[PDB]
Amino acid sequence: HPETLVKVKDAEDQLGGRVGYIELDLASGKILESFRPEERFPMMSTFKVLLCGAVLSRVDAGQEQLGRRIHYSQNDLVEYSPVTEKHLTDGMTVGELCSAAITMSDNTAANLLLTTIGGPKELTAFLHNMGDHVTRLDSWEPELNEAIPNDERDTTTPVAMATTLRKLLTGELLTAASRQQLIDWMEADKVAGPLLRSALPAGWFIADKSGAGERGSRGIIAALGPDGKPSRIVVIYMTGSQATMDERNRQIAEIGASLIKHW
Ligand SMILES: [Ca+2]
Repeated sequence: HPETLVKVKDAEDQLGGRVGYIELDLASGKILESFRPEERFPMMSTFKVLLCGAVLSRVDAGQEQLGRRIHYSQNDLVEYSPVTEKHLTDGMTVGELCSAAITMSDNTAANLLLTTIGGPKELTAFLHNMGDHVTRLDSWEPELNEAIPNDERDTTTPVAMATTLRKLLTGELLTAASRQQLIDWMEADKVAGPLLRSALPAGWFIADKSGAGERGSRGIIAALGPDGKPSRIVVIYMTGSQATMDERNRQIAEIGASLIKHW
């Protein structure tokens, strides 16, 4: 029931740490509402979307194919690889790898895709090449997750992430088929149910990616809107508190209810 900015500031009051929030109009790119928009937060697994953006960029350029099959071994597996650990004999295609990285937050799938483009510093270069000189990836999985403060490593700001997400989803940086593929993976997200999804009314569209980390970190990037079609981008990050997972999740779901009731 409180207005969205009030609820965001309330969430920070209750949790400690910092909460960062932006709501952007997808068609116009106008900032509709913000809180700590230019401050840095850890990205956590929300970078997996930007990673698959870079893959699809290579596909549109003729340097990659989504059906290319990648084989790997048990020695490649890292913590939290629920899809990739099931495909040791058959491997996965590049397209399956993006689906696993986005929809299940598979860490081996992300690492494998980062190998295809030459590592974290190459993802950062792709972002620079599209006009985002703020967001940076420095680490491989699973060692994003870990003790965060700060540095600037593996961080973005709400306005940078949102702007960069809008460029990927609606710009002419990717072909129409690649833009639709990226949004299809986000729509099929399986691991974000307690977050914005828990507040969404019947018949709304949502395409999202969540993140979680140490030092009270949690976040979500999402494109959503009524009647089957996305119309706004919403970015929420939090970090720096001693809050439990259940506490973090609840605050994001309450921010979500506010945003919906005041649409
Ligand atoms: Ca405050």
